[PDB]
Amino acid sequence: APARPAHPLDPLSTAEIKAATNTVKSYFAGKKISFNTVTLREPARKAYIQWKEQGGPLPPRLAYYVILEAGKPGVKEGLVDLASLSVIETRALETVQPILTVEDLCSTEEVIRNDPAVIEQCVLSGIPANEMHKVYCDPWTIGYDERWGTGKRLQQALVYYRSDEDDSQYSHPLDFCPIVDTEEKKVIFIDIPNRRRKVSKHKHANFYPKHMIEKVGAMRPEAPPINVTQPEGVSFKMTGNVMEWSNFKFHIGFNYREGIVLSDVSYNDHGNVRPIFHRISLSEMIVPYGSPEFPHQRKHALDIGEYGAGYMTNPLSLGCDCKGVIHYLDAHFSDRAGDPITVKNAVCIHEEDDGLLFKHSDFRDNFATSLVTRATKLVVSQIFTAANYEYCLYWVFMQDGAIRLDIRLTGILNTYILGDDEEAGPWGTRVYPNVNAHNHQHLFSLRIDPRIDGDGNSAAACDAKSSPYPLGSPENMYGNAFYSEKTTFKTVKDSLTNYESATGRSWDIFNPNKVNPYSGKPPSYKLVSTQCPPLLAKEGSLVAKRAPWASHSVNVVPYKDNRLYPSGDHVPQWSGDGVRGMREWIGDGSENIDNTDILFFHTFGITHFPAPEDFPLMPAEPITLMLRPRHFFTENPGLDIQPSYAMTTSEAKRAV
Amino acid sequence: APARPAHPLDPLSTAEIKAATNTVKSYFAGKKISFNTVTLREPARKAYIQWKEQGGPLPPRLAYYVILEAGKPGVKEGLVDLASLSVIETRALETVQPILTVEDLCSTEEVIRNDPAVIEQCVLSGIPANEMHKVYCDPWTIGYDERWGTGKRLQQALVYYRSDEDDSQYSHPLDFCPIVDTEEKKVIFIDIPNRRRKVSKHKHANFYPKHMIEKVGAMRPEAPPINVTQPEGVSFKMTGNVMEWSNFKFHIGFNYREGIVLSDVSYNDHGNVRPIFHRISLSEMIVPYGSPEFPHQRKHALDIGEYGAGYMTNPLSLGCDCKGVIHYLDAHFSDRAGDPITVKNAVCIHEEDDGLLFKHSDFRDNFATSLVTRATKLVVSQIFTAANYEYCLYWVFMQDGAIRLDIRLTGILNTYILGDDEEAGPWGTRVYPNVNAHNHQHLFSLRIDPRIDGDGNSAAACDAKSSPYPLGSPENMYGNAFYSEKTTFKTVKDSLTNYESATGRSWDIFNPNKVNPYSGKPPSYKLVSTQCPPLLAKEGSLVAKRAPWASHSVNVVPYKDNRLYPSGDHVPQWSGDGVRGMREWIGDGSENIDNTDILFFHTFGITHFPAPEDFPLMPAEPITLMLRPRHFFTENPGLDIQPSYAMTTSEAKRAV
Ligand SMILES: [Zn+2]
Ligand SMILES: [Zn+2]
Repeated sequence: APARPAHPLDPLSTAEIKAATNTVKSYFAGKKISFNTVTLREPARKAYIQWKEQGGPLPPRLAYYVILEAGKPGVKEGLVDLASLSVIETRALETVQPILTVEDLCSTEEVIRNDPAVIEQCVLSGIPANEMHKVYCDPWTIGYDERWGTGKRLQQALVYYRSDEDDSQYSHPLDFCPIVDTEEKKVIFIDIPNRRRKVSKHKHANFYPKHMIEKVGAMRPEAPPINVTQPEGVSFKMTGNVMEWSNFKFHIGFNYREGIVLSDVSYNDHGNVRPIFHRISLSEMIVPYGSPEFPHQRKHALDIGEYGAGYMTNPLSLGCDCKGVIHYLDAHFSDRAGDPITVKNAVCIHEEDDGLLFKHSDFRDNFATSLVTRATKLVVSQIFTAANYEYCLYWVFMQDGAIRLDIRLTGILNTYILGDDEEAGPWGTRVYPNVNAHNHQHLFSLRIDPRIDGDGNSAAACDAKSSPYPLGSPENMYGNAFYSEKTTFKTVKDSLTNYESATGRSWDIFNPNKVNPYSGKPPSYKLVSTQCPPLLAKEGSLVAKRAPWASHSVNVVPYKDNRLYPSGDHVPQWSGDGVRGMREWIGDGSENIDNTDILFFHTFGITHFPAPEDFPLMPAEPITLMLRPRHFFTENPGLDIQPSYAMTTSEAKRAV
Repeated sequence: APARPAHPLDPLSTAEIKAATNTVKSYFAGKKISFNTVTLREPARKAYIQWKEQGGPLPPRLAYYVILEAGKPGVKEGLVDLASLSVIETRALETVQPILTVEDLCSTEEVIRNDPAVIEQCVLSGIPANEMHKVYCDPWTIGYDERWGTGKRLQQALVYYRSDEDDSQYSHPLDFCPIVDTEEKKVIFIDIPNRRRKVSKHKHANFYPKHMIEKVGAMRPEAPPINVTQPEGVSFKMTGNVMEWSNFKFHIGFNYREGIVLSDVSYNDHGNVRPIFHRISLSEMIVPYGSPEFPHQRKHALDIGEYGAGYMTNPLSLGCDCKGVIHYLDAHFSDRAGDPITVKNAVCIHEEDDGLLFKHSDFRDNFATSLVTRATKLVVSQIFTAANYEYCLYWVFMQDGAIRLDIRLTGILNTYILGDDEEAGPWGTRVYPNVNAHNHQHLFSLRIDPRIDGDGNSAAACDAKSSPYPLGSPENMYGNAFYSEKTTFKTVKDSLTNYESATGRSWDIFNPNKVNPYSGKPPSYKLVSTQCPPLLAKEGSLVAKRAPWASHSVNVVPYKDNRLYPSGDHVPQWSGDGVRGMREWIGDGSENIDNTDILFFHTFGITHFPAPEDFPLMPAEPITLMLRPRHFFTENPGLDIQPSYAMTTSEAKRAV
């Protein structure tokens, strides 16, 4: 039996992973099985909390596994109790398909390169059979194809051409789409368009220095350096995966799917350690493309559920992605064979200056009376690559007690071929000759398990509204009166709400069992999110059905153990029909969500209309949302931070 | 005659100011006059452009002045031609009141302190007559009071109490509001509430270290330092007021009213110097409070037009407001006597790291193939104080060609007294015992004079929309189709539009006389603004009438010289009745704004619902909007920037 971790929420160590896989291999003795997922099965919320603050028993270390068996359809999943090295729970799901690992994907390219039918298509497209080594493809989930359901594990290959291995293939997509059987490693069908478009005869749109030197005249001269040094160390303190900074204390976890997982978040309010969130993370996402033409409906990847923000994460060291005195965390997964794999520097932690926290000067002595305090922020981040795109995720903690999620989208646009005399139409943009970048949205589902100042929470929408009384009335004589209308969700159905520019809507997550001694309102953390696009895909569409959580900016359901993934546990190839995930949690919409243990799922993101500026490599596009304490504290929580400058009125006078 | 400036758009030098005032004093020989405003009268748009790019004549240096004459009502304004030292234009406006200078304000406090009636009120409120030196007040424009119109120049004093000079008076407001005659320096009336509330007997809510040490236990220990050094200098180049950075070239101007004014903005697109904006700045603002009770309707200050972001600007040196290798600019105004006054380090310019500009790695060789380029941003900023509040303004230029306006709101909440058994009701929040922070909005009017890739521009609203075709139709089989609906404004009336969350609305400012050779769309800069609150004050209200521009997120009118200030040139005490400012520019809404010289006024800001966290000193609240190039360039404009890391596929292979 492997050693227990330091903390119940720590990810499975490599030893625990081996232990888990050995256990499963034994249980299925004499069966050819392969490992798709071996990850920590977190303790029940209750167990964790009791252990943490009621002297409760240590929760057992459990490992969740997903495997495939040669010749058997679908998958098998279960739990391994590491202490006793045994399978304690197991079941077979023959009509489902699992997340696609790098091994499942890193091999599709070679199979299409060697497929006679694919070769014939390349030849017809203008690439001779002896140049197949110049043909490339990004292996995608087939998403969903009614021609096969989950009856076969499939991938669809978006084909591209490289004139030279160092080229960026995206300026040269081919017009067809092979469909590959993941287990059989072979092409079973190829979607061929009615209107054929042969390879672009243009130069590739490249972005490395040597390419740029040839493209524009030369590179710009290296700019004078901007050095950031922390000579005396950092203010934060890492103890294992536990972080302590500016009164915040939380556990930094990580898994193959969600990537970073922040847990057991609390704030030390001058000795009174107050809980804020039990768990927070990105639980899923979907990038629905808007071209109605076949087979483009199959482009609506749920990167988190179908590839995994953990599995695709970039080793952060080299890129100079994290500037300053960094603290890194590695990630551990399992490979197909059940052996632990490690991706180094998967998460980086650092703190950086963030301008002014607050300031105020008295005009009376010409601002000689003044106090200025600079702000510093705690950043916990990762960068993962979903084939063409790169998602930079930054969890930010601030000195006023706010928590923010900043995402920067970069990488390369998904592209499809465009005929010389073809208009990108209303569905896409011609960002380069013969290149069509299709419209699409980038949507994310933020999962918040709150514990605002303790247990028993509620949620509400807050809308700014003018007084109902008219101009000239005794109640609103000059018609300037306005207030905040708070609608607290009593039932799940009440929470299904969207962002509203008309009222500057924001959402409150509060503890109705307490009151702020000054304001009289319950302590709360307010979600201030504005990049909340409506789901453009029609109701009842493929996209709307497989991502039921995306239809509303906010979804609030009662807490239940293991309610993590909004689009179900096994996303690839699910048609979206059925009661699972968010659709299951919502139920008939009648369960109570007022003053209980609740789960708050927020949908945010952007609607991406490509433009030449995004090609051939896109400048980082920002996305952000934040949670601010409101009525949580009785006053600015950062006033005990040493001002960077401070002069009292009496001091200014005596100073001459 | 004073020496000409280096650049036609430079602010009046101190010598030019003296010259202007001497000239005016002479013209009004034998009259007791005082100077309210002496500032640069910028050259006509045409003149400037012709001079700049057509070998046109140098525009004459002109100074705009506003003066008062003892015994005469209203003001007198005109122009002085500096070259010939003479008044070339002049007129009297007897029914208007001008912007309130620091001199006009710094004296009201003493007049109320010595007023018998005010003293009586203080005594009734619980402050003995011999402690008047402990009574303070923030001198405000009366805003607008139907009892006096513009017939008298008035101020209203928000009264406060300090138990000790080093206290922050805002925890102790008194219940009455004296009304002072600015020219006569005397109290002419006092608004007294029906329900009296005597001074708070609570301790002041203070925020200096000594106060905090007494309040909480002690200050936190100074955190390890975070040093930012630029050992080899900066990449930007300042030539007078002209800035050159990352291909951007623009003129940094500054005046008593708008504060920072960025002009003649262009981008060097590999030798092709392309115009973007002719002028950009904050042209006005309004902070309407939402308590209907008298006399709170008078709280809707237009800080820019009634006090001036220039006049109230903070000398940036000391506070450690600008971190790193800074470049400063001083500001020059005139005092009542016509002598030049200087506020040092009014504007600071610096560049700082801004994370990743872009990145992409190829999963094929496990991300060994990768390119990462860090971003650096150019920041031009100022901080001004409007009595209780501080506004931090940051004009940001980025390496992808985007321009952004970041504002951080800090300082102190406006407060009114609250009775022991009085509820802050729906109009405010009790942020401290006996303290009521009224609801209110912070609204700004961004003024953009575009020249997108040249002359002749248009504007349009862009809305994301689902295909009108239904799910299951040949046109939209799977119902995922969506596009961008562009409504280009033909007439002024068409432009009166608001932000719409339902369509993720954004606005385009484009040049309809050109096309992007790849996308086929006109080059443009897209306004991406989301903090666009609707004006809560009722239609026909005091607030709605004096700030006609605030009713819509966007206002587009034809260009005319001297169309700067949306609420008129002389804002204090204007009732809002009349055809001036934006109401005049809009006219009957029928003038053409399609492919001409246009002016784009954007309303953005926040709706502030106070909470204890904001008191006694508020943590900086963010506000931002940006203008991105879309179809302006033919590809990512920052690709010729040296990557901070780059490894080619062929390089990765040979690297072993
Ligand atoms: Zn995109
Ligand atoms: Zn405010």
